[PDB]
Amino acid sequence: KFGKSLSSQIVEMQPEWRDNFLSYKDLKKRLNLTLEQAGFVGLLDAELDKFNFFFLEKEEEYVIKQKELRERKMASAEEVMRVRKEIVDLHGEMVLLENYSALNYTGLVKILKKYDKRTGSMIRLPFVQKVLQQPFFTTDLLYKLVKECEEMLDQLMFTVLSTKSLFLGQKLQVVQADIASIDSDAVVHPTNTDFYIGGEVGNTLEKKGGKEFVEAVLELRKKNGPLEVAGAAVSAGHGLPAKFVIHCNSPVWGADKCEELLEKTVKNCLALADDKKLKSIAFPSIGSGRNGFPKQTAAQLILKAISSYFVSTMSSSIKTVYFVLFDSESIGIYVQEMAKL
Amino acid sequence: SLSSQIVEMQPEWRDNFLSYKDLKKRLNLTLEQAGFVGLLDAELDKFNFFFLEKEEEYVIKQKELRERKMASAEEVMRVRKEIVDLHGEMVLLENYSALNYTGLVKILKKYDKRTGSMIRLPFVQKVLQQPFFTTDLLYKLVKECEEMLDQLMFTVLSTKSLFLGQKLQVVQADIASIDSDAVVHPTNTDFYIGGEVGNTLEKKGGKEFVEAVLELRKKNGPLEVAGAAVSAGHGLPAKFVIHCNSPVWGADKCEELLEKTVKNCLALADDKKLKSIAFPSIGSGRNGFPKQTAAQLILKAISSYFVSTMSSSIKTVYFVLFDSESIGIYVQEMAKL
Amino acid sequence: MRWTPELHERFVDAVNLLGGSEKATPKGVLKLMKADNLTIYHVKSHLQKYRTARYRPEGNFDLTEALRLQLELQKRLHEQLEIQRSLQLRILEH
Amino acid sequence: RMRWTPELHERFVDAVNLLGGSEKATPKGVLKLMKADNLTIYHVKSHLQKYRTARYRPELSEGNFDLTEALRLQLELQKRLHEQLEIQRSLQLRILEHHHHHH
Amino acid sequence: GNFDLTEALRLQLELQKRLHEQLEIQRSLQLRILE
Ligand SMILES: O=P(O)(O)O[C@H]1[C@H](OP(=O)(O)O)[C@@H](OP(=O)(O)O)[C@H](OP(=O)(O)O)[C@@H](OP(=O)(O)O)[C@@H]1OP(=O)(O)O
Ligand SMILES: O=P(O)(O)O[C@H]1[C@H](OP(=O)(O)O)[C@@H](OP(=O)(O)O)[C@H](OP(=O)(O)O)[C@@H](OP(=O)(O)O)[C@@H]1OP(=O)(O)O
Repeated sequence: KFGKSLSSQIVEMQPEWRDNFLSYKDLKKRLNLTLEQAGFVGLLDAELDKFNFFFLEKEEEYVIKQKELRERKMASAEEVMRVRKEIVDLHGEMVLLENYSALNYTGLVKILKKYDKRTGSMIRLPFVQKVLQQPFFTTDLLYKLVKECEEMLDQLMFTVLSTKSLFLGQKLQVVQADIASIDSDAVVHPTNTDFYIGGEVGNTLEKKGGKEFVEAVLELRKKNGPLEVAGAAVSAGHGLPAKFVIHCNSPVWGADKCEELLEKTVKNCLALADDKKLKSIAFPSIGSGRNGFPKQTAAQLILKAISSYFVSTMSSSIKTVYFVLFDSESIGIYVQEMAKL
Repeated sequence: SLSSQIVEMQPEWRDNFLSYKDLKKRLNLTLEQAGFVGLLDAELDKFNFFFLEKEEEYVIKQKELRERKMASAEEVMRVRKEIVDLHGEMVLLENYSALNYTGLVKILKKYDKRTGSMIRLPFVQKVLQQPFFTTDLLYKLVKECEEMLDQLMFTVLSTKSLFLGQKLQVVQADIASIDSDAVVHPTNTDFYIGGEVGNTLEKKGGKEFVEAVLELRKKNGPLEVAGAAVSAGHGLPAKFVIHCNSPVWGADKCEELLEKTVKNCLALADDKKLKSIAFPSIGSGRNGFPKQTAAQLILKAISSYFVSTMSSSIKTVYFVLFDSESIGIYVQEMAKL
Repeated sequence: MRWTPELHERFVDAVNLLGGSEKATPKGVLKLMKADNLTIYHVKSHLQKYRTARYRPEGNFDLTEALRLQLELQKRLHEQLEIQRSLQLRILEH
Repeated sequence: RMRWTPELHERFVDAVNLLGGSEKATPKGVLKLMKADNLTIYHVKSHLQKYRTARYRPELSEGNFDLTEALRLQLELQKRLHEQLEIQRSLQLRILEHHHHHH
Repeated sequence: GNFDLTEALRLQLELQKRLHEQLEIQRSLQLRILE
């Protein structure tokens, strides 16, 4: 299917970039096929020459652009340094003017006292009252200007175990709590084809939820019948703080393409969560334990599937993904593999 | 005083303060009252004129600096955007070359299959000699671009903030390669360096680390149980290495001894005014301590130490762990902190 | 004479309206600012200062930290001057 | 010859600066200043063309959080693709070496 | 026969890498078109 993926990547590119990958009409010519085979190899050489020319042109352009942008980066850093230096200097000068005003006031009070003592009069108080009205004393504007300079310089210069802010814009939290009580929009329940409720997840959901929860599970099984492997279905979270419950049939370790089936299970759960326009989903320990998956393998596969799903679905409404874990080794493995996404 | 204050100032500030010449005038002296008051009013007018001139100048300068700063910010954003776009175009060219090479390989395989020939290998050898699909220089350009972008703007696994602002961080790295000020080395009474931490520390430090350990053993002698001693981090990114003798599980009051071990390591870190310290898995494993028990006791010791030591200079405490179960246990027990 | 950032903003706008920043006339700027009883002399001196000021002739983190320390010292000095002012006024109250 | 590299481009820009502004530099003088082997006036001159065109900046004479996050997302995607392409490079080299030494 | 098994594993890795790179270049062109 290499040709299909190649063409799907081409169609979304700029006209310059298209018609410079090798055409996949060479399969037709190949079919029509040592002299004419030598002509076919000459066609291959023509494709090589096309690649050479295009690549060399783009490479020269990129070299020039990178030297230019490095020069501009150095210039910009120098300019930012100069600007902040000048602003700090202006701040200091304003403070120095304040000190000038205060020091002159002090000396003036001193000389007024000396005058009142020399003559025996009492003019210091009214003279200072008049001095207070002088603009060299009204330093309110200096306070405002210093505050402005300082603001410019400031702008220029349920237990959660582990968090990971994904580069795509979502939050991956390994938490520890009763999954039935966690206020998540969706809660994933791994089950079998016949929708068993014997799971630990199923047990706590049956304890928290009422008879209406079991009735909703039964009605979901009535509507969809058997649940195929890697498939998933959605029921309403009746009697639960969760809005919806997403049941899934996780594959068994050792089956044909069981890892791809686990990835598909995770992706189907996420797709169903987006089908209900939900913003959060809670995943228990899936794959490991009952289904025989080793812990590290299942963790890395699930995290891979989540990341690739969110890569291929930019319109997704899911903002937070919870991982409800109790096994200490599983917690450590999930933290390790989650920090590497 | 006043003159000594005005010495270290620019010329326009000099001869603009209160001239003390009026003292002589005061010594010469209501007619002179009017004369003196007029001189004082002249000084006040001088003050006002100078102050208003400086204020106008400062307003002008602030306007100019604000506009200049906004211009520089626009230029920063433009340069950042353009470098990201160039990085993207270069990655697209790499993908171009890779896709074309893969298509060529597929076509060569199909040709060798249909025609019954064997030219895929020499044709690919020829392809290797072409100007495209020689992306060492392009890779270096992309790497330098990522460097510049990092400037323009070891893995931490979990972080817990204490009440007094200290950071407990479980990280995944080599404990010898961390740049923490102090690195704790669990050992015995004879400063044995054959432990796990011992071997990695020795790999990094070498002869200098071994000499530091030997000199510390000679200066300190036997390392008592729950004791600790500092050595210089010669040949190590760390500044110092705190060797400790963790107690053995099942010994008399081994819990209190482990608590005292951790607190003595922290006290030695504070004696040298260190800002960060790295802890490996202490007590658990070699000394028979179960993992969760040791992790909890160590975390309690750290917490109560920071409670009882208000003048502690330690800001960050690293936990370098390799076992996944140990990492999970420490994460869970920090959640309980 | 008492210039303020708001009046200076209005002044810069009026200068931008009256041709270029260098090819400007204080009388025209005054005609564009018929408020606060501004004079030709004061506006002319302010334009002279503005024209003379707008001319721009044509481990680093250690220096940046030294600059941060300078700013911090200046801020502390400003706060000390503020408490000085309040203290001196309270003395004048006796 | 026509393979312009960062070092050769640096030498070219240095020669241009020796002659003055790129707008007033002469390709013949640049060729005289560059002792690079097998360097023709055609290559020097076409490259001076591309350089002068790239150096022009017309933008000089004329929410931020969402924009910065979109830019950071783009950059992160590009970085991921680059490292994936490096891994693919390694795999291709291994497969080709094994097919060369084992047929 | 371990050599042939290694070669098959490397080919599988190559296909997986191709699919992932396709997804990523798709997302990048998407982000460009949306902005
Ligand atoms: O692009 P490919 O990787 O070569 O995939 C297939 C190839 O199957 P493979 O996945 O095993 O290589 C088909 O051959 P089969 O093994 O299924 O018989 C082949 O031919 P058919 O589907 O007609 O049998 C088909 O087309 P082509 O004849 O052009 O090589 C081609 O896929 P593409 O159409 O994308 O090349
Ligand atoms: O101006 P100061 O740096 O503060 O020091 C004093 C001043 O002290 P006070 O103003 O704080 O009281 C004297 O003031 P009086 O005695 O008039 O109150 C003053 O006058 P005297 O000469 O009568 O002591 C003397 O003046 P001078 O510099 O001429 O000595 C002067 O300076 P000194 O520190 O040298 O004493």
